[PDB]
Amino acid sequence: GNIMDGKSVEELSSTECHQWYKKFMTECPSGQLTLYEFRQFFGLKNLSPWASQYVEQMFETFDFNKDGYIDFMEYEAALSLVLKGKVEQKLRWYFKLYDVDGNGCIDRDELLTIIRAIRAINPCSDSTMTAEEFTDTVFSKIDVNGDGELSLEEFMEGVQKDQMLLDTLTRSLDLTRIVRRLQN
Repeated sequence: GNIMDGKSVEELSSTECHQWYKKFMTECPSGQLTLYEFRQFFGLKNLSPWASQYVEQMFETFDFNKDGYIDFMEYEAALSLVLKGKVEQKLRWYFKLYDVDGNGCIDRDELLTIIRAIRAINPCSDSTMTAEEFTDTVFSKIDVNGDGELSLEEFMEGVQKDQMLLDTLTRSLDLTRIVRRLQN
Protein backbone atom coordinates (compact mmCIF):
# COMPACT_ATOMS: atom_id res chain seq x y z
CA GLY A 1 0.00 0.00 0.00
CA ASN A 2 1.32 3.42 1.02
CA ILE A 3 1.80 5.82 3.95
CA MET A 4 -0.03 8.83 2.49
CA ASP A 5 -3.13 7.65 4.40
CA GLY A 6 -5.79 9.12 2.10
CA LYS A 7 -7.32 7.84 -1.14
CA SER A 8 -8.38 11.38 -1.99
CA VAL A 9 -4.79 12.54 -1.58
CA GLU A 10 -3.63 9.94 -4.10
CA GLU A 11 -6.20 11.12 -6.64
CA LEU A 12 -5.06 14.72 -6.20
CA SER A 13 -1.40 13.75 -6.52
CA SER A 14 -2.06 11.43 -9.45
CA THR A 15 1.66 10.70 -9.10
CA GLU A 16 2.37 10.27 -5.38
CA CYS A 17 3.92 6.83 -5.82
CA HIS A 18 6.03 7.98 -8.76
CA GLN A 19 7.55 10.87 -6.80
CA TRP A 20 8.48 8.61 -3.89
CA TYR A 21 9.84 6.02 -6.31
CA LYS A 22 12.45 8.57 -7.42
CA LYS A 23 13.02 9.99 -3.95
CA PHE A 24 13.88 6.58 -2.48
CA MET A 25 16.97 6.83 -4.68
CA THR A 26 18.44 9.42 -2.32
CA GLU A 27 17.52 7.37 0.77
CA CYS A 28 17.56 3.76 -0.41
CA PRO A 29 20.74 2.34 -2.11
CA SER A 30 21.30 2.74 -5.85
CA GLY A 31 19.17 -0.33 -6.61
CA GLN A 32 18.93 -2.73 -3.66
CA LEU A 33 16.11 -3.10 -1.13
CA THR A 34 14.82 -6.00 0.99
CA LEU A 35 11.22 -7.25 0.90
CA TYR A 36 10.69 -6.56 4.61
CA GLU A 37 11.88 -2.97 4.38
CA PHE A 38 9.92 -2.71 1.15
CA ARG A 39 6.61 -3.60 2.76
CA GLN A 40 7.47 -1.67 5.91
CA PHE A 41 8.34 1.46 3.93
CA PHE A 42 5.16 1.29 1.84
CA GLY A 43 2.98 0.35 4.83
CA LEU A 44 1.30 -2.77 6.22
CA LYS A 45 1.50 -1.70 9.87
CA ASN A 46 -1.97 -2.66 11.12
CA LEU A 47 -5.48 -3.54 9.92
CA SER A 48 -3.87 -6.12 7.60
CA PRO A 49 -4.28 -9.65 9.07
CA TRP A 50 -5.74 -12.24 6.69
CA ALA A 51 -5.44 -9.63 3.94
CA SER A 52 -1.67 -9.79 4.39
CA GLN A 53 -1.82 -13.57 4.22
CA TYR A 54 -3.39 -13.27 0.76
CA VAL A 55 -1.01 -10.53 -0.39
CA GLU A 56 1.95 -12.82 0.34
CA GLN A 57 0.85 -15.28 -2.35
CA MET A 58 0.21 -12.47 -4.81
CA PHE A 59 3.57 -10.93 -3.94
CA GLU A 60 5.48 -14.06 -4.94
CA THR A 61 3.80 -14.11 -8.35
CA PHE A 62 4.15 -10.33 -8.71
CA ASP A 63 7.84 -10.58 -7.81
CA PHE A 64 8.52 -12.28 -11.16
CA ASN A 65 12.08 -13.30 -10.31
CA LYS A 66 10.72 -14.64 -7.03
CA ASP A 67 13.93 -13.38 -5.42
CA GLY A 68 14.52 -12.26 -1.82
CA TYR A 69 15.61 -8.75 -2.85
CA ILE A 70 14.29 -5.85 -4.95
CA ASP A 71 16.66 -4.60 -7.66
CA PHE A 72 16.52 -1.50 -9.87
CA MET A 73 14.94 -3.44 -12.73
CA GLU A 74 12.10 -4.51 -10.44
CA TYR A 75 11.21 -0.85 -9.87
CA GLU A 76 10.83 -0.36 -13.62
CA ALA A 77 8.29 -3.18 -13.66
CA ALA A 78 6.69 -1.70 -10.55
CA LEU A 79 6.15 1.63 -12.31
CA SER A 80 4.29 -0.14 -15.11
CA LEU A 81 2.14 -1.89 -12.50
CA VAL A 82 0.95 1.39 -10.98
CA LEU A 83 0.43 3.06 -14.38
CA LYS A 84 0.45 1.90 -18.02
CA GLY A 85 2.46 4.54 -19.87
CA LYS A 86 2.50 3.90 -23.62
CA VAL A 87 -0.02 1.44 -25.05
CA GLU A 88 2.83 -0.54 -26.61
CA GLN A 89 4.52 -0.70 -23.21
CA LYS A 90 1.27 -1.87 -21.66
CA LEU A 91 1.13 -4.88 -23.98
CA ARG A 92 4.69 -5.88 -23.06
CA TRP A 93 3.90 -5.28 -19.41
CA TYR A 94 0.84 -7.50 -19.64
CA PHE A 95 2.92 -10.41 -20.91
CA LYS A 96 5.67 -9.68 -18.39
CA LEU A 97 3.09 -9.72 -15.60
CA TYR A 98 2.67 -13.46 -16.23
CA ASP A 99 6.44 -13.81 -16.68
CA VAL A 100 5.67 -17.27 -18.04
CA ASP A 101 4.73 -18.98 -14.78
CA GLY A 102 4.33 -22.22 -16.75
CA ASN A 103 5.95 -24.06 -19.66
CA GLY A 104 4.24 -21.78 -22.19
CA CYS A 105 0.90 -22.09 -23.99
CA ILE A 106 -2.02 -21.20 -21.68
CA ASP A 107 -5.35 -23.03 -21.93
CA ARG A 108 -8.66 -22.41 -20.15
CA ASP A 109 -7.93 -25.04 -17.49
CA GLU A 110 -4.62 -23.41 -16.57
CA LEU A 111 -6.34 -20.03 -16.54
CA LEU A 112 -8.62 -21.39 -13.79
CA THR A 113 -5.51 -22.13 -11.73
CA ILE A 114 -4.02 -18.71 -12.32
CA ILE A 115 -7.28 -17.10 -11.22
CA ARG A 116 -6.32 -17.62 -7.55
CA ALA A 117 -3.35 -15.40 -8.36
CA ILE A 118 -5.68 -12.60 -9.51
CA ARG A 119 -8.57 -12.67 -7.02
CA ALA A 120 -11.11 -15.10 -5.54
CA ILE A 121 -14.82 -14.62 -4.87
CA ASN A 122 -13.78 -12.12 -2.20
CA PRO A 123 -15.87 -9.32 -3.88
CA CYS A 124 -19.40 -8.88 -2.54
CA SER A 125 -20.82 -8.86 -6.09
CA ASP A 126 -19.83 -10.51 -9.36
CA SER A 127 -19.06 -14.22 -9.64
CA THR A 128 -22.63 -15.35 -8.85
CA MET A 129 -20.93 -18.41 -7.35
CA THR A 130 -17.51 -18.81 -8.97
CA ALA A 131 -15.41 -16.68 -11.33
CA GLU A 132 -14.24 -19.83 -13.10
CA GLU A 133 -17.58 -20.26 -14.88
CA PHE A 134 -17.16 -16.77 -16.29
CA THR A 135 -13.78 -17.54 -17.82
CA ASP A 136 -14.97 -20.79 -19.36
CA THR A 137 -18.18 -19.26 -20.69
CA VAL A 138 -16.42 -16.35 -22.40
CA PHE A 139 -13.59 -18.60 -23.58
CA SER A 140 -16.02 -21.15 -25.01
CA LYS A 141 -18.00 -18.50 -26.87
CA ILE A 142 -14.85 -16.94 -28.31
CA ASP A 143 -13.42 -20.36 -29.22
CA VAL A 144 -10.71 -18.21 -30.81
CA ASN A 145 -12.20 -19.65 -34.02
CA GLY A 146 -9.76 -22.55 -33.65
CA ASP A 147 -6.51 -22.79 -31.70
CA GLY A 148 -8.24 -22.46 -28.33
CA GLU A 149 -4.88 -22.56 -26.55
CA LEU A 150 -3.20 -19.16 -26.12
CA SER A 151 0.13 -18.54 -27.87
CA LEU A 152 2.15 -15.30 -28.07
CA GLU A 153 -0.02 -12.97 -30.17
CA GLU A 154 -3.14 -14.59 -28.79
CA PHE A 155 -1.64 -13.95 -25.38
CA MET A 156 -2.88 -10.37 -25.51
CA GLU A 157 -6.23 -11.72 -26.67
CA GLY A 158 -6.77 -12.86 -23.07
CA VAL A 159 -7.23 -9.25 -21.91
CA GLN A 160 -9.89 -8.89 -24.60
CA LYS A 161 -11.86 -11.68 -22.92
CA ASP A 162 -14.49 -9.49 -21.22
CA GLN A 163 -14.82 -6.04 -19.63
CA MET A 164 -16.31 -7.56 -16.48
CA LEU A 165 -13.30 -9.86 -16.20
CA LEU A 166 -10.89 -7.10 -17.11
CA ASP A 167 -12.40 -4.80 -14.49
CA THR A 168 -11.58 -7.31 -11.75
CA LEU A 169 -8.14 -7.93 -13.24
CA THR A 170 -7.45 -4.20 -13.34
CA ARG A 171 -8.02 -3.88 -9.60
CA SER A 172 -5.75 -6.87 -8.98
CA LEU A 173 -2.96 -5.48 -11.17
CA ASP A 174 -1.96 -2.60 -8.93
CA LEU A 175 0.06 -1.57 -5.86
CA THR A 176 -1.83 1.09 -3.88
CA ARG A 177 -5.25 0.62 -5.48
CA ILE A 178 -5.38 -2.68 -3.59
CA VAL A 179 -6.42 -0.57 -0.61
CA ARG A 180 -9.73 -0.22 -2.42
CA ARG A 181 -10.27 -3.98 -2.27
CA LEU A 182 -9.60 -3.96 1.47
CA GLN A 183 -12.31 -1.34 1.99
CA ASN A 184 -14.75 -3.40 -0.06
